[PDB]
Amino acid sequence: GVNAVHWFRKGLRLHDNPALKECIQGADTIRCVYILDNVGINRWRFLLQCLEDLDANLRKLNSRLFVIRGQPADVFPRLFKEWNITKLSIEYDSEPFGKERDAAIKKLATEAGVEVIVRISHTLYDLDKIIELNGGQPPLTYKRFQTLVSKMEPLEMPADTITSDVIGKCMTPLSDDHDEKYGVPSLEELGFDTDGLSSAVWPGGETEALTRLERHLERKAMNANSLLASPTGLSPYLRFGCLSCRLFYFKLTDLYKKVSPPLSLYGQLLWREFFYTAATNNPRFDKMEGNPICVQIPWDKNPEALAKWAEGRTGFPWIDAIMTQLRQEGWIHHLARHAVACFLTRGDLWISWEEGMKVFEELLLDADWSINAGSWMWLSCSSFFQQFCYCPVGFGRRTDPNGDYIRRYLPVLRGFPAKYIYDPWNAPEGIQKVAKCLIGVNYPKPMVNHAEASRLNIERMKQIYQQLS
Ligand SMILES: O=C(Nc1ncnc2sc3c(c12)CCCC3)c1ccccc1Br
Repeated sequence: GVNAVHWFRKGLRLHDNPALKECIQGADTIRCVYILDNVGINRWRFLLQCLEDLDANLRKLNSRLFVIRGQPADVFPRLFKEWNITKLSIEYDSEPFGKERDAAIKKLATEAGVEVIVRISHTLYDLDKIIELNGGQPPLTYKRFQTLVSKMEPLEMPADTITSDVIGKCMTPLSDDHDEKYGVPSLEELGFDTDGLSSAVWPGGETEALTRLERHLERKAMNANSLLASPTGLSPYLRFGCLSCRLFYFKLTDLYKKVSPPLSLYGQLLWREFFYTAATNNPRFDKMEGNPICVQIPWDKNPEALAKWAEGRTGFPWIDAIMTQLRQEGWIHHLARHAVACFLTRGDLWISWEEGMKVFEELLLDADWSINAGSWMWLSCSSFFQQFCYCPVGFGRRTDPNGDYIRRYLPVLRGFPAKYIYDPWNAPEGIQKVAKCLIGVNYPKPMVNHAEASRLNIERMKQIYQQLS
């Protein structure tokens, strides 16, 4: 009869999944597949927990998740024959590399005779309609984007959650060896080293996401504490699709009327849509050269300075603590991202924003390709009509004067008083000795003179924008 596959990539959830809902209709069998292809261990652990949660939720419906390793263009032809498939569904991917992959798979599926169901559910709106309304090009200012959104039609209701009623007569063929053939692998099974690993600060999955949403909405009814990961934080769940942006939007509206909302209510989701809209028609969005919206800047090439930044060994505790929290947990505060991005690019190291993007792509759980690239251009003054220097000592000191953020992520500095915790090289030798941390030995000296470096770099950027004008 009619055998369907729903292909999970993003949208790792059973709620608000219109592609999966439409795939199930009229189908006699359904199989949900995830296909495993610069990704760090925290990202992999989050994804694997998403799949684990997906699998457990499908088992409640007497189904399972099918995890396959391979290239989709190799794998789907085999699957189409093995399972006699005539129906394939995906959530639409607006990002240019995902667009490219999906057009190839659609071609393969058509040749095989498989119909392809594509549904928008990872963004609030159809990005093509926003671009058409703005005249064929995405807006490069948030204000114009807000003007476009406010003209759009009201958001339709989120798709019905995949339940037993929705499934109807559809079923999943099961085998007793399913885990051996198609199980969700562990990190070690992928070859990752997990010896140092601690329990995840950000456990993946739709169940965690929906639990966090309820608690977030109840609570809603920077500062030193806000630097720490929040139990009600939602951005990794949005990036992976564990939490629908449309469901979040609808819950926010509901909360507002219980307590004509302004768009700033939806600012977290709208800012995400903005960068997705900017990226979708730009295949060079993640590059400087050949990118039509990116200012050409002669960035320095310095692998050693780049490695010090990436690994949190700059000798600036504020910067190093942030980069350490990012590496250990996969999330840092919005304003912390400003601090380290400025240090790497226009502020201190004059290193290309492309290098920062690569590091965040490995480490940052909530950093979608479109948002990561757009953000690094934004904060390096390379696009979005942006023309701007954070201080790598003062910024931390003002935000967490007692320095407990530093002591949490750089324990070698714990003995230092608050007076020197953000600039330990200024501490007298006796204080360094009773803290048992000599600067330049147990913790590195500052890699750059900030005042000299920032002053020169401000001049360089000013010359760039004088050349532009
Ligand atoms: O987290 C980031 N970016 C945002 N993520 C969500 N919402 C928003 S609004 C907004 C930004 C943003 C960044 C630029 C200013 C306005 C980020 C920052 C630096 C490097 C990579 C990333 Br992935």
